[PDB]
Amino acid sequence: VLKWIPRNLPSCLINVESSVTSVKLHPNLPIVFVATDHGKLYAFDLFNYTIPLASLQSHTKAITSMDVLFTNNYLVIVTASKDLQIHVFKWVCKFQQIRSLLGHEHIVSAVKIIASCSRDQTVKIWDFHNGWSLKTFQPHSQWVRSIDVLGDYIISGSHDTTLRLTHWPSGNGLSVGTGHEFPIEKVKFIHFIRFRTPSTDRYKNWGMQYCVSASRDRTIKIWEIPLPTPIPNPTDSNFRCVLTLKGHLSWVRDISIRGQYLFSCADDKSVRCWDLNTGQCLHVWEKLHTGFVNCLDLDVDFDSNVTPRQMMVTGGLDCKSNVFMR
Amino acid sequence: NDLVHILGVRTFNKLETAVQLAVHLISSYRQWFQNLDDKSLKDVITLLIKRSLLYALAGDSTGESQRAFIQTINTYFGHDSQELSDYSTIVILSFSSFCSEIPSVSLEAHEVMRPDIVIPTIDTIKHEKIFYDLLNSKRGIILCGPPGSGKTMIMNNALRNSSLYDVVGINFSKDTTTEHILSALHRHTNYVTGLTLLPKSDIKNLVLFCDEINLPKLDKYGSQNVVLFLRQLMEKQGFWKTPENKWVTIERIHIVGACNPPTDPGRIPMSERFTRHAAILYLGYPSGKSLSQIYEIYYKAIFKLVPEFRSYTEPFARASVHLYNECKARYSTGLQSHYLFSPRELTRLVRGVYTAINTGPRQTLRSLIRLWAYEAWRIFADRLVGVKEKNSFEQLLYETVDKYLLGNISSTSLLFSGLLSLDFKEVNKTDLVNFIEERFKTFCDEELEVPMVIHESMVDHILRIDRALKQVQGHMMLIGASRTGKTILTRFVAWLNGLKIVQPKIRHSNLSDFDMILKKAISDCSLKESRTCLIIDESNILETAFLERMNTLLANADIPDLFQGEEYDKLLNNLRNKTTEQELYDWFVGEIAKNLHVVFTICDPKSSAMISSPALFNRCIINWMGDWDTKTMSQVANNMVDVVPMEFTTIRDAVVNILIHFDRNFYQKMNPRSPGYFIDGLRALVKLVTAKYQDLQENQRFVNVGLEKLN
Amino acid sequence: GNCIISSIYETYFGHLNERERGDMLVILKRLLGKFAVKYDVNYRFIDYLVTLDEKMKWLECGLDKNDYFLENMSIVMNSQDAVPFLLDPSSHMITVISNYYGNKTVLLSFGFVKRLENAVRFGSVVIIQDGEFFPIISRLISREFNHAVTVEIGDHEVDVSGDFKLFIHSCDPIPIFLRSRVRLVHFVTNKESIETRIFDI
Ligand SMILES: Nc1ncnc2c1ncn2[C@@H]1O[C@H](COP(=O)(O)OP(=O)(O)O)[C@@H](O)[C@H]1O
Ligand SMILES: Nc1ncnc2c1ncn2[C@@H]1O[C@H](COP(=O)(O)OP(=O)(O)O)[C@@H](O)[C@H]1O
Repeated sequence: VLKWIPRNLPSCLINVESSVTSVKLHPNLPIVFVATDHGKLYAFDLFNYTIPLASLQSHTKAITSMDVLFTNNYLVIVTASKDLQIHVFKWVCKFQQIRSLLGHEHIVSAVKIIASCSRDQTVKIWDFHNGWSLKTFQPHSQWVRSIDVLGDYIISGSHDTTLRLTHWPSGNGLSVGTGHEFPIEKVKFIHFIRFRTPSTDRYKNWGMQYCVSASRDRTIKIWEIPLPTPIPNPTDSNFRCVLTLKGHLSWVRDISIRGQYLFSCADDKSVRCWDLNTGQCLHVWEKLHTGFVNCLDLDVDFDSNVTPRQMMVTGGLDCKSNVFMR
Repeated sequence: NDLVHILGVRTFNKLETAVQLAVHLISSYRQWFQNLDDKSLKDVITLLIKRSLLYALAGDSTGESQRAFIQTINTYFGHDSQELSDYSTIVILSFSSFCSEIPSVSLEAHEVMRPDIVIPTIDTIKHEKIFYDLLNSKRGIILCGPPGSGKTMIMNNALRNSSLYDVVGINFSKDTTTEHILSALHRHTNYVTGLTLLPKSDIKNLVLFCDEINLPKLDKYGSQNVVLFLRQLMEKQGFWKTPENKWVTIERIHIVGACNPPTDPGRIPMSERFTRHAAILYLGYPSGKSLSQIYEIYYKAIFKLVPEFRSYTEPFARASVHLYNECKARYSTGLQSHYLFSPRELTRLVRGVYTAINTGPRQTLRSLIRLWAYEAWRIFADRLVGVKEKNSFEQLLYETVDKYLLGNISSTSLLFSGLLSLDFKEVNKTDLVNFIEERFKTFCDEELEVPMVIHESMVDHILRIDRALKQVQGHMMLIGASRTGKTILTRFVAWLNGLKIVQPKIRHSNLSDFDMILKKAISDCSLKESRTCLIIDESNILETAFLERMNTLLANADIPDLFQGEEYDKLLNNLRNKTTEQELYDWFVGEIAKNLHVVFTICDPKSSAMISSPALFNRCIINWMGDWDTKTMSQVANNMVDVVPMEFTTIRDAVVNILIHFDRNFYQKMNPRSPGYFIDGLRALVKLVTAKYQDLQENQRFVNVGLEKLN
Repeated sequence: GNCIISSIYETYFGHLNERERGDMLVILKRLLGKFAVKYDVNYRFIDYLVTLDEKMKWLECGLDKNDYFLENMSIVMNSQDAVPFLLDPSSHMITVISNYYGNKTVLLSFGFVKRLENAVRFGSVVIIQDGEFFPIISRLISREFNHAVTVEIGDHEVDVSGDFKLFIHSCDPIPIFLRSRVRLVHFVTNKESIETRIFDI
C-alpha cells in the first residue's frame, strides 16, 4: 500500500483565475486549498471540483508558499503575503480570521511549524500561543532560502550556497555544508524507518544521516551529514555527497520524498519520480501545465498522524492545477 | 622597378637579400655537386639565381605580378637555361614540383577547437620553404599583407615545427618602449661574458617574433623609436646597455616582423631606413582552389562526427568558399569601418558548426543545412546596417544551397537555443519568452530593483549573446544606442549561464591597479575554476595600452608578456597542488580560453580605432545592437503603459504612436538615436499621471461626499 | 493633456531655446490635433508645476524674471527620477542652488573619492564644477543599489543616509553614458532671448 505510483493521465483539473503557487489538502476532510500570487485562496472539494467553495482575498501581494498542520483538535492554516503579513484562519466551510502575525521587514517566502523565512536577512521565531517576538538570529552573512524544523535542529541553505545546521537550545552551528555552483532551492532531511537504513547506533539515536538538495542547475544531490557532538565538532562538521541525480531540462522547483520513490517538479512541463536505489527515473510525466510546474503535494507519508491516502496534486503557472486520483 | 610594391623601397636595397639568399643556397648545396656535369650544375645554379631574384625583387607583389615577373625573367635570360615556374623546386639532384611534396593528415573533431592547428597546402608550404631559406640566410624578415592571411598562423607553423628554432611572441602596443623587447627576451636569453647576449639554448637559434610593427606612434618630431631599436639589433648586431653603458653583442638572434599595409587607418608608414636591412614578402589572400581544399579537409574532419553524410563534404566546401567570395564582393570596407572579411570568420563558422553538432541531438539532412544557414546568419550577417542586404544574404544562401547539393533559412524564424533544454535544438517561442520572463522576475526579486519590460527584440538579442557566450573564445562586441540595455543583457546572460560579474572600478587609476585586478581574476580562474566575465564601458578605458592587452589576448590565444616570474612560480605551485613546460602552458591557454569572456559596451561607432583594428576583429563577435524600431518601441510602450489604466474617452495606442511621431519629428529637426529620452518621457508620464490622477480622484471623492451631503 | 505636455516639456526641452521650443510646441500640438486627443489651448507648464509660494522661495535666492530661467529651474526641480545636469558657463545655477540650500550645499571639484564617500555617508548634496573631468559614482548615478539600504561605493560597502541629492554642473559649451543619465538644462542666451526681452520691455 506504500508503493503506489499515480497514473499518467490526471484525474481532474482545478481551474484557477491566476497562477498557482501553493497547494495543500486537508489531512482529514476531502478538500484542498490553493494559494496564488494574486492573493487568492480557492477551496475546492476533492470529489467536487466544479464550483469554488471558498474564494477569498486576504493578501495584497503574492503568496509564495503555505502549509497546514493539525493540532495535538483542529487544523491550522498559515498563509503569508509579500507585504509582510501572516494570517491564520479557521475552517468552519469558510475562512474565519483567527490571528495575524508581524515581525518581518520584507517579503516573506515560506512558513514552517510557527516559524517562517523571508528575504529580510533576519531569522525571527515566534509562538502561535504567544504571538510575540521570541527569537532573532542571523543564519549566515548571506540570507537563506530553504529551512525546516525537525524537533530541535534546523538546516539552512543560503544564496552563497552555504548549508548550516543549528540547534535551538545550544544556539551554535553544528555543521557546515556546500558543494553546488548555484544557490540551493530546497533542502530536506532524510530519516529512517539505503537512505532509510541506519548505519550505527549513534546515528540511529540521531535519526538523520542523509539529506536531499535541489537547485536550478537540473541536479538533485544527496549529502552525508557529519557526526556532531549541541557543541560543534570542528573536525567533524563538513558535508559530503555520494550521488548526483539529473534528468530535468529546467530549474528544479520543489521535491518530495516517500518510502524509496521520490518526486520532483521542473519548469520543463514535467514531474519526474526516481528511485534512490537504482537512480533510474521510474516515471516522467510530461504536459501537466501550459506554464511551469510550480509545486507538488502528496499525503505526508513521513507522518503517521496523517493518513497517506490515494491522492496527489500539482500546481502550475498556467492558472490551473492537476489533481490525481486512482 | 615599375611593378606594384608595398612598403616601397629602392631597387638598390633588395640586392642584399637576393645575393645573400643565393649564396646561402649554394653553400648549403655545395657538397653535392662533386659528381655532377657542367650543364646540370649550371642549370641548378641558374634556377636558384632565378628563384632568389623572383623572391627578393617581387616578394612584395601579388600572384599575377609574380607570374608576369616569372615570364619576364624567363624571356630575359633565354630559353637555354633551366626554366622556373610557380611550382618549381630543386630536391634530391632533380628538378621537381611543390605539388608532390605536401603531406596528408585527417584530424578528428576534438582538435578543431585548437587555434594553432595548421592545415597543409601548396602556398603554405611554398612560403614555409622560402621562410626557412631566408631565415637561415642570416637576414631579417618582415611579412606584410591584408588581414586574415594567417601571418601569425604561418609563423607558428614555421617556428614550432623546427628543431633549429624556437618562438618568443611579443605584440607591440600603441605606446611602446625599449624594455618591452628586453622583458620578452629576459625569459629566454641570458648574458654571457654582460658582453654577449645568447639564447638559453645552445644548439637551436632563437628568433624574436614581433607583430603589428606599424602600431607604435610617432613622437612630435616625426620619428618613432622601437623600429630604430629593431634596426640597431638586426643591423649593428648589438645594442647599448642603457643603465650600464656597454656594448652588448648578439649573434644568433633573429628579428622577424609582421605588419599591416600602410594604407590601413591607424597604421603609420615606416621609414625605408629600417626596411632597407630586412627582406619583405607579400602574404596575400589564398586563391579559390586553395581555400576550397582547406575547407574540404575541414568539412571532412567535421562530418567524421556524422558519418551518414560523408559524401556531402565537397558541395558544402564549394558553398562556403563561394559564399565568402561574393560576401567579400558585394560590400567592402569603403562603406563602413567593420566590413572586414577574412578566413578567420570562416574558421569560426566551422567552429560554430562543430559545437552545434556536438552539443545537439540526432541530426538529419534538412536539420544540418538549416543549422549551417543559421550559423551563416550568426557569423556573416550580424553586423550589417539594413534589411535589404539581409534579404540579399537570404536569397544568396538560397541560391548557393540549391546550386550546391528546402526549409526556411531566415534567422528571424530559425530559432536555435540552449536554455530550453540540455541540447542545442529547435525550440518554441512561447516557452522561451515564458522562461525569460520568469528568470527576469526572479532576478528582479533577488538582485536588481528595476520593474522593467521584456520584449521580442531584446529576447532575440539575449539569444544572440547567449549563443556567443556558450562557445569557447567567445567574446562579443555590443555596439548600439545608449540605454538600450546591453549591460543589463550581459548581466542577465551571465546570471542564467552561471558566470559571475566583475567590474573594474576606475583617471585615479593606473596599469598597476588594473593588472592587480586582472591578476586576481586570473588567479581565481586558475584555482577555483571561476567563470569570469568583465564589463567595460567607455569610461573604463583611458589608455590604448588596455586595448592593446585585450587585443594581444584576443588575436593570440593568450598573453605572452604579463605572465612571468614569481607569478609563474606560485601559479605552477598551486597547479601542481591541484594536479612539460610547453604542455603546461598549452593547458593554461586552454583553460583560460574556456574560462574567460570579455565584453565591450561601446556606443560611439579611440573607439573608432578600436573597431577599425583588424587584430581586434579576430575573436570579437561584433553584434550590431543598433537603434530601436518604431514597431518595437510601440510594443514596449504598450507593455509599459499597461500597468496604468488611463482610457477615458482605444487611446493607449494613439498616445504611444503620437509620442513616437513627435520624437521622430524631433530627431529629424535635431547617426544613432538614443532611446533614453523616450524611456524618461514614458516613466515621467506614467508616474505623473498616476500620482495626479490619484490626487484628483481623492479630491473628486471629497467633492462627491460634499455633494451627497448637500443634495 | 496637460500632464503629457508637462512630462514631455520636462524631459524633451531641457536643451532648446525659445524659438525652437516654440516650434516644437506648435508641431506637437498639430500632431495632437492629428491624433485627436483632448488638451488645453491656453495652457503653460509654468502655470502647472510652479507654485506661487515656492516661486517666491526661489525668488528670494536669485530668480531671474525671464520665463526661460523659470522653466529652467522648473525642469531642474522636476528631475526626480533622473540626476540633473546644469550647463552654465556664466556660473549662476551653482550660486542660486548654493544660496537656496545653504549649509546643505557642499562644494566639491574634480582625495575627491574620500570626500564623496564622506558626503554620501553623511547625506550631503555635492556639486562639482567642470564635470568634463569625470568612476566610483557610476553606480550612484545609475541609481541601482543592493538592498539590505546599502551603497557599494568604490570597493567598500557604505550606507545611504536617505536624504541624498546629486547635482552636476559644467561650463564648456561630455561622455555619452553620462549624458544619457543626466537631465541636460541649457542656459545660453541667443537671438530668441533678446527678442523676448526687448519685446516684453
Ligand atoms: N589558409 C589558411 N589555412 C588555415 N587557417 C587559416 C588560413 N588563413 C587563416 N587561417 C586562420 O586565421 C588565423 C590567423 O589570423 P591572422 O591572419 O594571423 O591574423 P592577423 O590578420 O591579425 O595577423 C589562424 O588562427 C587560422 O586558423
Ligand atoms: N530594454 C530596455 N529598454 C530601455 N532601457 C533599458 C533596457 N534595459 C536596460 N535599460 C536601462 O539601461 C541602463 C543600462 O544601459 P547600458 O546597457 O549600459 O547601455 P549601453 O550598453 O548602451 O551603455 C540600465 O540602468 C537600465 O535602466
